[PDB]
Amino acid sequence: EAPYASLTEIEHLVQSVCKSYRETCQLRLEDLLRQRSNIFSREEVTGYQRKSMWEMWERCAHHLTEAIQYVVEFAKRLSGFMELCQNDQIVLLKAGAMEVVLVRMCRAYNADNRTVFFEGKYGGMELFRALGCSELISSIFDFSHSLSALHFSEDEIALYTALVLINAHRPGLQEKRKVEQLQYNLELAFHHHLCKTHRQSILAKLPPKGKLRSLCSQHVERLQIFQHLHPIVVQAAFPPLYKELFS
Amino acid sequence: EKHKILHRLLQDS
Ligand SMILES: C[C@H](CCCC(C)(C)O)[C@H]1CC[C@H]2[C@@H]3CC=C4C[C@@H](O)CC[C@]4(C)[C@H]3CC[C@]12C
Repeated sequence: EAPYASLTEIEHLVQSVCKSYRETCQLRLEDLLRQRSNIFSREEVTGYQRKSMWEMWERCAHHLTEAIQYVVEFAKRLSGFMELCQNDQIVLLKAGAMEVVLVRMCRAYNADNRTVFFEGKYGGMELFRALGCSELISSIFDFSHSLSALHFSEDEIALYTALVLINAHRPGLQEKRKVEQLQYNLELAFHHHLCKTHRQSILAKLPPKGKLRSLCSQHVERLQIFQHLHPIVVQAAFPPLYKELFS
Repeated sequence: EKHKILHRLLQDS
């Protein structure tokens, strides 16, 4: 949204992106952290594992959809995004929404005991057994654990998720150059912030190219397998936005 | 493949 952004423009952009995240982060960090000792009991975990495949799938689809709505709001408030053509807005969100959710998950992940905040308490990956995709779940928790090692600040999460969304490499963009310019300026913002805080060492540690895409592609595959097994449940219960995004 | 909803969300005021 401007060729040759000045230092002042880039400082403003850091502020703007952090504000957009602040207004759309969904879960309050202090709430999440203060509830780390609240963990599902053995009985509660058993409860979850005894749940039907369809019920667990519909719960998880609901909660993901709620998370995705906050990412959409983030995108809408994100400097430059609404200026993009309508096609490219959709291409970026279809590709990036779930990626942003996977990144936002590190805030809700306790590396100490490998638990995630879900339905009011922290639970391990075993909580999700009824989904029937344990290896994918394990991969997702592994990914969260790799992020936990960076110990992002809230401002870092803001600037990094902006870049996860504004990725000029997504196939199907019609005005690639505009996205490349937005991406570059967001990179300048992220790099500026890291430079001032002496945190540019994180750059080398960020998730490898294609990793987020892999996790998302597996999610879609597992959804297709589920949908094949329980087609009426998806029709009757799953949020339409979720189907549009992933089916 | 279907993006009617996403389109509506984006233009939701
Ligand atoms: C790991 C599990 C299972 C995923 C199943 C799959 C891959 C088949 O969709 C998912 C289901 C629900 C997800 C949470 C929904 C919402 C949020 C809030 C957001 O602020 C941060 C991420 C989080 C906690 C999601 C984490 C991943 C969860 C537990």
